[PDB]
Amino acid sequence: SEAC
Amino acid sequence: MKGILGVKVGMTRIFRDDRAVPVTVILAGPCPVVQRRTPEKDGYTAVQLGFLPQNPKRVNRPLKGHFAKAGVEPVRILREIRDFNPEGDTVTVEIFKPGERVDVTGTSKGRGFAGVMKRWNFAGGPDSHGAHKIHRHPGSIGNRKTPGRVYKGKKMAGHYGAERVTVMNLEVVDVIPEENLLLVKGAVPGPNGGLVIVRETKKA
Amino acid sequence: SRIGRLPIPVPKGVSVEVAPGRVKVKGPKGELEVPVSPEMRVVVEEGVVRVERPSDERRHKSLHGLTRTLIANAVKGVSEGYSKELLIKGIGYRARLVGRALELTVGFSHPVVVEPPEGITFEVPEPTRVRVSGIDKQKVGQVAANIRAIRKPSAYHEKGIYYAGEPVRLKPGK
Amino acid sequence: MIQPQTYLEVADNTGARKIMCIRVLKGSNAKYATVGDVIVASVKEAIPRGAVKEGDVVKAVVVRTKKEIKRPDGSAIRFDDNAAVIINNQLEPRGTRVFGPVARELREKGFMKIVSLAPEVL
Amino acid sequence: MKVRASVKRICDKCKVIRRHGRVYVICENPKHKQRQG
RNA sequence: AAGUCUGGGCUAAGUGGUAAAGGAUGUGGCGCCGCGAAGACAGCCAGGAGGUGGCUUAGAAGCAGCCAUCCUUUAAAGAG
RNA sequence: CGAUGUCGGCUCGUCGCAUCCUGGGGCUGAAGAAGGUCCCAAGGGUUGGGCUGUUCGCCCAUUAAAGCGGCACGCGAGCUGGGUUCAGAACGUCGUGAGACAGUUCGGUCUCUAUCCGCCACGGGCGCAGGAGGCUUGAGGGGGGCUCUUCCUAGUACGAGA
RNA sequence: CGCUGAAAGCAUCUAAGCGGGAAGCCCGCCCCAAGAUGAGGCCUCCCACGGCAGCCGGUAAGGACCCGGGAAGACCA
Ligand SMILES: [Mg+2]
Ligand SMILES: [Mg+2]
Ligand SMILES: [Mg+2]
Ligand SMILES: [Mg+2]
Ligand SMILES: [Mg+2]
Ligand SMILES: [Mg+2]
Ligand SMILES: [Mg+2]
Ligand SMILES: [Mg+2]
Ligand SMILES: [Mg+2]
Ligand SMILES: [Mg+2]
Ligand SMILES: [Mg+2]
Ligand SMILES: [Mg+2]
Ligand SMILES: [Mg+2]
Ligand SMILES: [Mg+2]
Ligand SMILES: [Mg+2]
Ligand SMILES: [Mg+2]
Ligand SMILES: [Mg+2]
Ligand SMILES: [Mg+2]
Ligand SMILES: [Mg+2]
Ligand SMILES: [Mg+2]
Ligand SMILES: [Mg+2]
Ligand SMILES: [Mg+2]
Ligand SMILES: [Mg+2]
Ligand SMILES: [Mg+2]
Ligand SMILES: [Mg+2]
Ligand SMILES: [Mg+2]
Ligand SMILES: [Mg+2]
Ligand SMILES: [Mg+2]
Ligand SMILES: [Mg+2]
Ligand SMILES: [Mg+2]
Ligand SMILES: [Mg+2]
Ligand SMILES: [Mg+2]
Ligand SMILES: [Mg+2]
Ligand SMILES: [Mg+2]
Ligand SMILES: [Mg+2]
Ligand SMILES: [Mg+2]
Ligand SMILES: [Mg+2]
Ligand SMILES: [Mg+2]
Ligand SMILES: [Mg+2]
Ligand SMILES: [Mg+2]
Ligand SMILES: [Mg+2]
Ligand SMILES: [Mg+2]
Ligand SMILES: [Mg+2]
Ligand SMILES: [Mg+2]
Ligand SMILES: [Mg+2]
Ligand SMILES: [Mg+2]
Ligand SMILES: [Mg+2]
Ligand SMILES: [Mg+2]
Ligand SMILES: [Mg+2]
Ligand SMILES: [Mg+2]
Ligand SMILES: [Mg+2]
Ligand SMILES: [Mg+2]
Ligand SMILES: [Mg+2]
Ligand SMILES: [Mg+2]
Ligand SMILES: [Mg+2]
Ligand SMILES: [Mg+2]
Ligand SMILES: [Mg+2]
Ligand SMILES: [Mg+2]
Ligand SMILES: [Mg+2]
Ligand SMILES: [Mg+2]
Ligand SMILES: [Mg+2]
Ligand SMILES: [Mg+2]
Ligand SMILES: [Mg+2]
Ligand SMILES: [Mg+2]
Ligand SMILES: [Mg+2]
Ligand SMILES: [Mg+2]
Ligand SMILES: [Mg+2]
Ligand SMILES: [Mg+2]
Ligand SMILES: [Mg+2]
Ligand SMILES: [Mg+2]
Ligand SMILES: [Mg+2]
Ligand SMILES: [Mg+2]
Ligand SMILES: [Mg+2]
Ligand SMILES: [Mg+2]
Ligand SMILES: [Mg+2]
Ligand SMILES: [Mg+2]
Ligand SMILES: [Mg+2]
Ligand SMILES: [Mg+2]
Ligand SMILES: [Mg+2]
Ligand SMILES: [Mg+2]
Ligand SMILES: [Mg+2]
Ligand SMILES: [Mg+2]
Ligand SMILES: [Mg+2]
Ligand SMILES: [Mg+2]
Ligand SMILES: [Mg+2]
Ligand SMILES: [Mg+2]
Ligand SMILES: [Mg+2]
Ligand SMILES: [Mg+2]
Ligand SMILES: [Mg+2]
Ligand SMILES: [Mg+2]
Ligand SMILES: [Mg+2]
Ligand SMILES: [Mg+2]
Ligand SMILES: [Mg+2]
Ligand SMILES: [Mg+2]
Ligand SMILES: [Mg+2]
Ligand SMILES: [Mg+2]
Ligand SMILES: [Mg+2]
Ligand SMILES: [Mg+2]
Ligand SMILES: [Mg+2]
Ligand SMILES: [Mg+2]
Ligand SMILES: [Mg+2]
Ligand SMILES: [Mg+2]
Ligand SMILES: [Mg+2]
Ligand SMILES: [Mg+2]
Ligand SMILES: [Mg+2]
Ligand SMILES: [Mg+2]
Ligand SMILES: [Mg+2]
Ligand SMILES: [Mg+2]
Ligand SMILES: [Mg+2]
Ligand SMILES: [Mg+2]
Ligand SMILES: [Mg+2]
Ligand SMILES: [Mg+2]
Ligand SMILES: [Mg+2]
Ligand SMILES: [Mg+2]
Ligand SMILES: [Mg+2]
Ligand SMILES: [Mg+2]
Ligand SMILES: [Mg+2]
Ligand SMILES: [Mg+2]
Ligand SMILES: [Mg+2]
Ligand SMILES: [Mg+2]
Ligand SMILES: [Mg+2]
Ligand SMILES: [Mg+2]
Ligand SMILES: [Mg+2]
Ligand SMILES: [Mg+2]
Ligand SMILES: [Mg+2]
Ligand SMILES: [Mg+2]
Ligand SMILES: [Mg+2]
Ligand SMILES: [Mg+2]
Ligand SMILES: [Mg+2]
Ligand SMILES: [Mg+2]
Ligand SMILES: [Zn+2]
Repeated sequence: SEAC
Repeated sequence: MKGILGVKVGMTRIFRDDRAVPVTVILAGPCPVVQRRTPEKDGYTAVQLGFLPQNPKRVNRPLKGHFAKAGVEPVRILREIRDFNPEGDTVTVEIFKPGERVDVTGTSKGRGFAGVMKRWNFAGGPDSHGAHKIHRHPGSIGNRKTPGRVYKGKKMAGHYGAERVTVMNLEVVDVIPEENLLLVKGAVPGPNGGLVIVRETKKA
Repeated sequence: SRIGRLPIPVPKGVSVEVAPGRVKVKGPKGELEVPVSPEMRVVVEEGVVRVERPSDERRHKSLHGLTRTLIANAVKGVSEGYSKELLIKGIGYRARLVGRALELTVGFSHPVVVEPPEGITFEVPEPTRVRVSGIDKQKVGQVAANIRAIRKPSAYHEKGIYYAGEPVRLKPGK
Repeated sequence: MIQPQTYLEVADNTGARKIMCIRVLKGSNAKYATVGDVIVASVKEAIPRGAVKEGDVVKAVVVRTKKEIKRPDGSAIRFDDNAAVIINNQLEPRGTRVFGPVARELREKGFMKIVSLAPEVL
Repeated sequence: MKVRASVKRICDKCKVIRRHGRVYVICENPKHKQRQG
């Protein structure tokens, strides 16, 4: 995940 | 409704009115009748047919008793043709005339364990542009938490061919009574030497 | 104001018998049979048939009127008979009999051959008039309706199959 | 076996020298055109002052194919190029001459004028 | 046939009937044929 | 688990067993006018006329725009 | 929040019907042909390409038609990684400055092994009151379900003509 | 869309009854299928063997094991  | 047990021989093309006609040659008869299914006894109408003589020293006692009630030689194969009560006790290629349409049932060629591309004509994945070891893979098999499962009858990999296949409405090109030969325009299921069942057509 | 209390005149010599939920009408041209509600009462008098309803509830009043006309239509059918006439119209439209069957020439690429059911007799006086004849009133009307349907009156022109007595109403075109 | 992107030589004196098929006018989604089929195409090369110029979207009928077409007598025929003749919406040739042999299939498909202008029907 | 929730008479030859559980308006004028729904 | 329990009534939509404005000869029960044997309502048998139509417009003369829709022989007839 | 991976695409389907086409209809300000509007209908079908990461949208050439939505904006333990979304760099802008910007620009580590459910296939076991070798009935399931062009009828019906 | 037809003297495809009517629904076509435990049916073969619905050994019609292979197949079948 790179939930930005 | 009428039928006969055959052997697939091979393919060729003959010439009829300056046209090339691909054919499959079938060694149909002769099929002696071994037993008759009646509505009084069994509940339906059919003929049990014999095909190919067999080494009498190869057919056990239960089967020999069966052949004796009909007074016939040992035959290699026994198959029923439903809704057919022929007059005689023997069925030969001459129940068909050239110009009639027939259906033929054989056992297709067996591909063993077949991938989804050969089994179901799937499209695979790309062969470049980053594709990462999915070149022949089925893709996605579902959705997410709803329904959270995989449909029955989902197209996947697995065994293929060596299954009963009927092709329907083939034109009988010629009949050669002297050799028990039956000619049929087009392609018939299975390999040369495979057993096939030839029936009068059902398409009107 | 009441159909079902109107007595039914019966001509000489027509037979009328009463049965459970049935009555049978035997006359000069044959015999019909009218199925009646058990809730009604068919009573035979001197050359007269009457129908009596048990209460004044709406189902009894509705079967009452219905039932009287059913008996009367059958008794007229076995004596006098029923018929319906059709006028064909058009520049190329005509018809003829072929045996007992009815062949129509009415503008298709083919003719249309109508066969008469049991109890129905066809007849073509002139190539443009057709008559349906039988004892059963409802059946004579169904046969006539079917024949008409094959080529209905045109909305804009006076061609098609018309009931005798049917008005010719048309609308313009430009 | 002509499909979109396929280049075709021009077997006539219309002025066009090469055309690029853009559509197979045979149904909703024919994959391939053969002999006797009509395509839509773009003129990619012309000779000057011809009846057609570069950048024209025209009609044409395929008269020769490198993929060999088969026949009911069991024979087949195969040409060295892929060639077509430019037509108008009445299937008639828009030029006055037809260069090279054409297939006999064009006759059945109703392109009789091209066939007669052809120097050899094979 | 018009299909709507407000089926009404349109002219004095319009007739409001009920057959097979549905309300209809039938009439000599074919534009006036109505069914509720 | 314990009533196919007792009596009066309603519903025909499986309504009951998920919704509104609004629409309806669904059905049952009330109320209030009108008209009627001074023969009504329906149907039918009838008569259904005329001066004759005027701005209108090559005519709209019952049956294109208008103008008021005037009289009448009459049991009644609309210059529709 | 001791982690429910986030756009689009590809692959693979499946469902709804407020139906884009094909089938059946009523009305028409429906002559014919061709349309408009509404009703029934979810069986099948619903193309290839240019541009942009795009969804969407416009455009080219077709078509019977080029439907609209749902399934974690269906589907990254199935793939991609163009976008978005760290660390480098730069432009416009803002800040004295350090730095900042759903503003732009170029680049940027996406994890061999499936335990249980589910799915595709294939066997082993026992059962079907004696034990066997054959041949079968079909409860119940699954597959399939599209559609166009030309000709004849007939240049007739219809229409001044087209 | 009808035929016949009241309630409602007329009218009404409906309340009693009867028609016509979709690429859709049922069957019909192709394939799987009696673990269909509701485990079906027909033809044919063996049979009452020896020791205290059970028991353990020798047999029956038959089957398996092994081996030569197979357009059958991952092994198995
Ligand atoms: Mg060979
Ligand atoms: Mg020959
Ligand atoms: Mg076989
Ligand atoms: Mg095989
Ligand atoms: Mg093969
Ligand atoms: Mg294999
Ligand atoms: Mg594969
Ligand atoms: Mg395949
Ligand atoms: Mg395959
Ligand atoms: Mg393949
Ligand atoms: Mg691909
Ligand atoms: Mg692809
Ligand atoms: Mg590939
Ligand atoms: Mg590769
Ligand atoms: Mg990678
Ligand atoms: Mg990788
Ligand atoms: Mg991988
Ligand atoms: Mg690779
Ligand atoms: Mg998940
Ligand atoms: Mg996901
Ligand atoms: Mg679930
Ligand atoms: Mg297999
Ligand atoms: Mg198959
Ligand atoms: Mg054929
Ligand atoms: Mg075979
Ligand atoms: Mg064999
Ligand atoms: Mg009819
Ligand atoms: Mg040249
Ligand atoms: Mg040349
Ligand atoms: Mg030029
Ligand atoms: Mg240029
Ligand atoms: Mg240029
Ligand atoms: Mg040309
Ligand atoms: Mg020549
Ligand atoms: Mg309104
Ligand atoms: Mg009416
Ligand atoms: Mg009780
Ligand atoms: Mg209801
Ligand atoms: Mg309910
Ligand atoms: Mg309900
Ligand atoms: Mg969280
Ligand atoms: Mg944890
Ligand atoms: Mg956790
Ligand atoms: Mg996460
Ligand atoms: Mg975690
Ligand atoms: Mg986790
Ligand atoms: Mg791709
Ligand atoms: Mg979908
Ligand atoms: Mg709908
Ligand atoms: Mg239609
Ligand atoms: Mg349609
Ligand atoms: Mg017109
Ligand atoms: Mg039309
Ligand atoms: Mg319409
Ligand atoms: Mg409608
Ligand atoms: Mg559909
Ligand atoms: Mg769809
Ligand atoms: Mg390019
Ligand atoms: Mg693109
Ligand atoms: Mg785009
Ligand atoms: Mg989106
Ligand atoms: Mg956009
Ligand atoms: Mg169209
Ligand atoms: Mg279009
Ligand atoms: Mg597209
Ligand atoms: Mg969607
Ligand atoms: Mg969609
Ligand atoms: Mg949702
Ligand atoms: Mg959303
Ligand atoms: Mg969102
Ligand atoms: Mg997604
Ligand atoms: Mg996803
Ligand atoms: Mg990933
Ligand atoms: Mg993704
Ligand atoms: Mg996932
Ligand atoms: Mg995952
Ligand atoms: Mg996964
Ligand atoms: Mg997961
Ligand atoms: Mg995958
Ligand atoms: Mg990137
Ligand atoms: Mg961007
Ligand atoms: Mg600056
Ligand atoms: Mg500051
Ligand atoms: Mg400042
Ligand atoms: Mg500054
Ligand atoms: Mg930034
Ligand atoms: Mg941003
Ligand atoms: Mg930001
Ligand atoms: Mg911006
Ligand atoms: Mg940027
Ligand atoms: Mg920049
Ligand atoms: Mg960037
Ligand atoms: Mg680089
Ligand atoms: Mg990258
Ligand atoms: Mg790895
Ligand atoms: Mg596992
Ligand atoms: Mg894996
Ligand atoms: Mg589990
Ligand atoms: Mg498992
Ligand atoms: Mg097993
Ligand atoms: Mg058993
Ligand atoms: Mg047994
Ligand atoms: Mg057995
Ligand atoms: Mg049985
Ligand atoms: Mg069977
Ligand atoms: Mg079944
Ligand atoms: Mg089951
Ligand atoms: Mg279909
Ligand atoms: Mg003609
Ligand atoms: Mg004609
Ligand atoms: Mg009527
Ligand atoms: Mg009637
Ligand atoms: Mg009446
Ligand atoms: Mg009824
Ligand atoms: Mg019916
Ligand atoms: Mg029917
Ligand atoms: Mg069809
Ligand atoms: Mg079977
Ligand atoms: Mg069994
Ligand atoms: Mg079986
Ligand atoms: Mg049991
Ligand atoms: Mg049991
Ligand atoms: Mg049992
Ligand atoms: Mg059960
Ligand atoms: Mg058994
Ligand atoms: Mg093996
Ligand atoms: Mg082996
Ligand atoms: Mg092994
Ligand atoms: Mg092996
Ligand atoms: Mg072994
Ligand atoms: Zn009206």
